[PDB]
Amino acid sequence: AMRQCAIYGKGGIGKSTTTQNLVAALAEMGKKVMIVGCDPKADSTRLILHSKAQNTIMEMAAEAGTVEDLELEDVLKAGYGGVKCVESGGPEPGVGCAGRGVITAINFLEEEGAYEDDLDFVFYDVLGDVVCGGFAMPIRENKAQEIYIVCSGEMMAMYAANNISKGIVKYANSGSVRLGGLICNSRNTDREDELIIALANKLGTQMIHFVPRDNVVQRAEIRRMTVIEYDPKAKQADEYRALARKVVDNKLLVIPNPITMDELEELLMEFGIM
Amino acid sequence: AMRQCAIYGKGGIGKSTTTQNLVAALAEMGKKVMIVGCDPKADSTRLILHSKAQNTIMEMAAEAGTVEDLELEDVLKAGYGGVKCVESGGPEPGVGCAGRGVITAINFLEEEGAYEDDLDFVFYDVLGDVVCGGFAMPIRENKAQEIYIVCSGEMMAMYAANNISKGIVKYANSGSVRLGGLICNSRNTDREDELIIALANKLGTQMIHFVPRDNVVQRAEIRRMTVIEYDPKAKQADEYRALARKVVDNKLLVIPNPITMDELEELLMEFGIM
Amino acid sequence: MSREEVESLIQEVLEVYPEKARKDRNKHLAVNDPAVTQSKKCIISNKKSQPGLMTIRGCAYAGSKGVVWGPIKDMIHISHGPVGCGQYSRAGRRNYYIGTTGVNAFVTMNFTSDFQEKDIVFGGDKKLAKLIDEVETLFPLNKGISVQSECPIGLIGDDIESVSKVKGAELSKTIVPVRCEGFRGVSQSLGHHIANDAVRDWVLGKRDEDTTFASTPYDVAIIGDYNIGGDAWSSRILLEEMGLRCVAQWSGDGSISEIELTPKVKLNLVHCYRSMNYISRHMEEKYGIPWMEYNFFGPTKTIESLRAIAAKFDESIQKKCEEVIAKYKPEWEAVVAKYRPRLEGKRVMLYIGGLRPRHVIGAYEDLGMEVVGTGYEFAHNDDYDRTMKEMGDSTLLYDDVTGYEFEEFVKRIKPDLIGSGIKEKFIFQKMGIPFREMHSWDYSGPYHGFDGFAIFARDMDMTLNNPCWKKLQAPWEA
Amino acid sequence: SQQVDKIKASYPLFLDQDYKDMLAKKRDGFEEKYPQDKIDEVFQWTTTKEYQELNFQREALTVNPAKACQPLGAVLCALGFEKTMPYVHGSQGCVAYFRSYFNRHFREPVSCVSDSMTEDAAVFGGQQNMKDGLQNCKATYKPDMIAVSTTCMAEVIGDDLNAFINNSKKEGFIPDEFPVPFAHTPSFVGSHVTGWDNMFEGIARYFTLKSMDDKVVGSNKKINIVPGFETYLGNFRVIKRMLSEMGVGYSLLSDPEEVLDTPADGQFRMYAGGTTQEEMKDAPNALNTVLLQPWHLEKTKKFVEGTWKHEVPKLNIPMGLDWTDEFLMKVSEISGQPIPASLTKERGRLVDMMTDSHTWLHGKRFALWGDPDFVMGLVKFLLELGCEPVHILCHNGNKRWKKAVDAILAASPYGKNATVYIGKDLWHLRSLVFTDKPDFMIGNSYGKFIQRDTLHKGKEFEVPLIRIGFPIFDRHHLHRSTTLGYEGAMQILTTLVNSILERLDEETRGMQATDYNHDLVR
Ligand SMILES: Nc1ncnc2c1ncn2[C@@H]1O[C@H](COP(=O)(O)OP(=O)(O)O)[C@@H](O)[C@H]1O
Ligand SMILES: Nc1ncnc2c1ncn2[C@@H]1O[C@H](COP(=O)(O)OP(=O)(O)O)[C@@H](O)[C@H]1O
Ligand code: ICS
Ligand code: CLF
Ligand code: SF4
Ligand code: ALF
Ligand code: ALF
Ligand SMILES: [Fe+3]
Ligand SMILES: [Mg+2]
Ligand SMILES: [Mg+2]
Repeated sequence: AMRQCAIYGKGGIGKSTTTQNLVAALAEMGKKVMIVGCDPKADSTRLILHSKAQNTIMEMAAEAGTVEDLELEDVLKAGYGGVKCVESGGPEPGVGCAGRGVITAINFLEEEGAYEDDLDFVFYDVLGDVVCGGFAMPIRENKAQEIYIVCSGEMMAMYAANNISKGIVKYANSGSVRLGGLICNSRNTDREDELIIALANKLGTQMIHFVPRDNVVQRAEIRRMTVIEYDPKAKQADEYRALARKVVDNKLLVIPNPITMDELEELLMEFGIM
Repeated sequence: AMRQCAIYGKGGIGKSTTTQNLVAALAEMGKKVMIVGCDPKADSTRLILHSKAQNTIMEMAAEAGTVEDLELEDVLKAGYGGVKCVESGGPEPGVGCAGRGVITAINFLEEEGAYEDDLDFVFYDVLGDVVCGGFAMPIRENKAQEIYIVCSGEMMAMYAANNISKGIVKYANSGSVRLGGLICNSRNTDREDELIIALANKLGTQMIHFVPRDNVVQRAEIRRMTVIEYDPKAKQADEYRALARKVVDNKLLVIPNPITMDELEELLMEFGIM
Repeated sequence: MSREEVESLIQEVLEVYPEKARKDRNKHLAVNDPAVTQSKKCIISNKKSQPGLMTIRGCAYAGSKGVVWGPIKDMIHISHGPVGCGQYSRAGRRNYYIGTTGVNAFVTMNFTSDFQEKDIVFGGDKKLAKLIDEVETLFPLNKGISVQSECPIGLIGDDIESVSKVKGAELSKTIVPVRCEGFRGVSQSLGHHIANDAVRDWVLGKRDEDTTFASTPYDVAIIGDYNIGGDAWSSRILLEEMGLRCVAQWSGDGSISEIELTPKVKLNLVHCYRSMNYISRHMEEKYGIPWMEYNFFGPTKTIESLRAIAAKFDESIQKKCEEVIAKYKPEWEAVVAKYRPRLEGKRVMLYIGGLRPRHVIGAYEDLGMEVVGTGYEFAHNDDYDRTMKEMGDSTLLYDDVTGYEFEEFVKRIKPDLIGSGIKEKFIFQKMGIPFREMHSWDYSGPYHGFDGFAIFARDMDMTLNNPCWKKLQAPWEA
Repeated sequence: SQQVDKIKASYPLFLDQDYKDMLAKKRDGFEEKYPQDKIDEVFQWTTTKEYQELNFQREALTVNPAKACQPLGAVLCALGFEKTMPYVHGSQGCVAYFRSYFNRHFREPVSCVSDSMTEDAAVFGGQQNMKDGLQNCKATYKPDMIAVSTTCMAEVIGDDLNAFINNSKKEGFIPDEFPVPFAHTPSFVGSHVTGWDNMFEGIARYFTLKSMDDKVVGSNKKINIVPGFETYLGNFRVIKRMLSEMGVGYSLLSDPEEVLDTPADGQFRMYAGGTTQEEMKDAPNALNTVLLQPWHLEKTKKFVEGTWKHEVPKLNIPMGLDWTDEFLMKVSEISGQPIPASLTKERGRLVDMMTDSHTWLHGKRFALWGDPDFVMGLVKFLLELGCEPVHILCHNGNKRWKKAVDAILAASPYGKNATVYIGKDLWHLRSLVFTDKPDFMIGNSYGKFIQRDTLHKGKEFEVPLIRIGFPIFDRHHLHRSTTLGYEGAMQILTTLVNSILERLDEETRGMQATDYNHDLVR
């Protein structure tokens, strides 16, 4: 096994929380999963660890000098379901260079084992603004083999998904990484499912699942814990379980086919009104 | 005159659309307003230009060779209500450096006049993920003097606002930039008004306005234009006009006072439940 | 040697290139034609270098720190960024200066921030502030500080301007931030421009409200002379003997004080137009100081330039110029009588940077040599317009020449002497052609004035007529 | 004025009376220079203990470092392969500086290319630059292999070398079978020796990682030799000579000796003999791999031990007597070849020279600096000679190397007055040689300024410099010297003893003052 996936999408579309809930659903299923947060803000592994992870790779390397002096134990922590959680460090906003930090953190993880273990899934939660190659690092040769893009009915999410596919193309051509499918996070747009399925078809990919917009996730996140852990009986927990099952059983992996601005505009005009 | 404001906030919170609607309302008030998009995604001026303008600074500098062979009229355009729109170019996701592109665009605009006009307002719409010093360029010494943060009831949004205030602290100590206030674009959280009010009080700033979540904004954005142009008699248009009047009459410019992680956790554990 | 032969050689050399590279490189090779001063003569310059072709151009950091700012003595110049950039640039240029190095002169030393991973990831503004504090602590007698940026500084958006402003206000020191990131521009020329802009913005206007300086009707400033081997001193002795009072030297054996005193002079004698025309024009537009170009390479050019300079003042200066020319005439007459027979009719090809490929032609002609080919690394079209009137008919002009192009041109033309930099010296010595370093004067000099013309003639004779060139071929071969 | 018969260059031209007067007038009129008394006071202060403590309290400012960036070492490693072009993906100024540095050290042509990434490539990435540069370089200079390094600009923005090269091959810019090994060499990590390590690891992984199925250790009955960052051609020459004299089959990987010593015969050879692709491909079949410089070949050692399954011996650099003995004994153990009588005679002659010069060498105090392995071997040889290496400096050293050198020093009675400094530059060393004055200092050309500084404090405080290391810019053809083995030990011994004797002869040349000790026989 040892399947490596990378979660991309528009900023604020919910890649982090959806990824954490999916990983928890895998953990309840007996899968050994490890999350890696490729974000300057260390908010991608809070739900599993029930707290903000202060032992980030880049910050601990800065405290101890060079990342070579670091060790995996000082930064690798376990959480709900035995899910190992690693977080890349990052500067405070508006200073430094976070992409270089993500590159260094991923290289440090690759050298000091981490991936070479009995994990079944390795997830890379990436930020919504991939502004440099440092945040495309999880899409390099021996890294995440599947890419899941979290989208929504709002037009801006569609355009962000198209842009991210444009960026993915250059790594998919030169490597084995493929776009596994689109994940739809509901935002109460009019024709959500129609727009998402049409955009997936135009991109040449599929919609893995439709995660509804429910207020339970806010309550679960306020408690610093996953929805499946907060309310296993809830409907959203069932939706996350179904999303996990569909993700595990996904076999469609294609090179994205990006569409220009005019094609997206006409698709949105046809599928987004009334 | 010659006021200068920047727009920051959590990614996907609605900085671009709120900025465009504010600008349209100000232009309806007979003001002369300029907007600069500091996002590699050239989407900050669409609703005014009614099109995804391809005359971004960076790609046209590429077409013209060096930045030294670039002319202001080549990349500067007018939109609805006489609003001047300039877009900073950027690479496709996962390659290059967008912070450098923002630096180059801002420096080019400063060198070739641009703001040396009679314009009342200059807005800087910045991306959600401020990961380097390039995206804090609008916050330098002779740039935007007041910063508005668009947020919502989600705690990742308020953590993003706290981090952005942490970033603003350094540029406010070394300059004259100040935090004008917090704009709230509702995402139908349970206790949204109280939560954002408490966050503003903790940060030492104020609630400048509240923007209800209305699908009229999405419908207008499908038609490549703002709510003011789509429906001048809509209630959302009235709210945007009220927000524009508030920012015109705003006078509380305060250095941010960032809070710790535990303080934020208590803030939404007391103000986010029930 | 005819036009058609040179054009055929150009096409034959370009034949090896790919289509895009050939199409670009065809525009940078030309055959000289006098009475034609424009960019129409199939020669364009100041363009992007074609990737992977072994260019000789440097970076904007080299053009700012290594050229314009580095020779300033009583100033500490900090290579802000990773180590290496300032290590290769350390003491590689021969901008001569007088001073006690390490206490009141810092030209030879190498100050850097030595960026690590954490400096890139978390920024280096606080490190820059601490560095400035340590510089002030350990080197009290410094009269200023400049911060020369490198590539990561410009990429990660470090605010060196704010740090410079705050630390200068706190310590009452002049701190000049230079945004000379290497990837900026296409060559050292943008470094020249950025350095001139920094001079104008942070140093030039310091003495604007000060009138304590005693002006003289004979105040001149030497602009664009960096004292390579003592060239600025050789020019200055002539100018001061002929009657003027050289207030400033830009920027060789020069201090920050004379840079600030330059706005008080009557005339600006510009030697390197390419690197300093920006500040010359700025001073002309702001303080109304006329600027004129001059050439001090060889007796003919230096006599003509001295007369042209003296024409700008009263008749006493012209009389003194006549006396100084008469005094120095027999010396260069003896030099030419000694060395011209040994060097008559020899053909020279040159490839230097922005000014010297056309300025040294007069000195070579005064020795009986003909320059049958010349080229620039980073010159603009005004430099080529000036060059086209100085260079011979049907002679090769090259812009940003590649290693392959230069090798093929030298193989076909078969010159007697080549004047270029360190990166071609051993290439062309291997092929058996005498080589002269025209950047550092092969660790000799000066070459300005008559005192420099003597050394120039001696070095040309020494290299051209060395017996080693007669022994390249082993006797048991043909 | 110039006499036509006797032409004076800048020295001594500018010591003339007219030049002296003009310079004095200029300084007094327009320089605003501090009074000479203030300058003398400040200098005397700079040569003190209080200034030394202030200088050693530095944490952000680096003055006169002794190290370069990784792509320089990557280029040096790439130059050691047959018909290989070094290709630095990034900005052209870096490549210009690398070529100037190596040209000034070796006085040889140095070929390296860049894709000339600019502001546009900085913003949009340099993949188009990679494609165009690879195609242009292959078309023009016709190499058999292009080895790609990186500039700090490309490392910051995270340019993917693998993806860019794969896209260049897949779009037809270069043949799919053409070898383009790559290495990421960030200039803000390590130093030039780290770049050498990274480049060699990249080339080895390019040629060996996929074809590991059919390889058997010891098949070709050879020993792989990895020399690391080396700038003395005599070192390669002596290693090859010693192995050949011993009748040992060897494969010296990354051999730049031929390309850096091309004959001048009227023809320019851009490529000379180097390590072939067949040698690199057959390297896993060797009996074992020996690392000449194990303190900057950590990544290479890890790759060789993990992939090729070679048990790399724990050998020091073969510098001096003891370590050359261990190197030869280990090579004999690995290959089964007895050590010949020629090497025994050479060792005996080295011992004889040591015995002859011990009286002059004994007790001398040396400051020294350089790369980790070179510094370690020099300290070992100095302890063998009976000298005292008082100041040991290594800018690009680490805690483990410092511990190793401290253990070496503690094993000898001559290491009692020795201190090892890591992360210190040559301003620190200038303070040290002013405070704790040694007899000599062994280092590159950058030490000459330090010597000048000492001479300003007085002729009795001057610390002469012995030019051993990299780079050496103010002397000619010193790169042909040998440092490794018995031959290198003899050369270093001769240099040290004759430097001591030159200094003693200079100090006793004053007639009627000190010439009573101007001995003809020494
Ligand atoms: N399906 C959903 N329904 C309602 N709210 C959601 C949903 N998914 C995420 N959220 C909200 O989004 C917030 C976190 O956003 P975040 O995960 O940082 O966005 P992204 O990861 O998409 O950039 C949480 O507070 C949560 O309440
Ligand atoms: N007040 C609002 N009412 C309804 N929808 C909104 C509102 N504000 C934003 N949106 C939706 O959210 C999306 C925000 O996208 P954008 O403005 O690009 O976010 P940001 O610029 O903050 O990353 C838009 O597609 C818009 O349809
Ligand atoms: S400054 Fe320029 S490349 Fe005008 S960067 Fe270069 S010491 Fe050259 S032809 Mo080295 S434009 Fe000076 C020059 Fe000329 S360093 Fe010197 S010789 S007269
Ligand atoms: S084009 Fe110019 S010289 Fe090059 S880096 Fe850029 S400013 Fe500098 Fe610097 S440390 Fe080494 S030499 Fe470079 S790879 Fe970076
Ligand atoms: S855009 Fe990426 S590479 Fe460029 S400065 Fe920001 S984090 Fe660094
Ligand atoms: F997951 Al984010 F901004 F924190 F897109
Ligand atoms: F997602 Al944005 F500006 F378009 F933060
Ligand atoms: Fe040589
Ligand atoms: Mg997230
Ligand atoms: Mg936006």
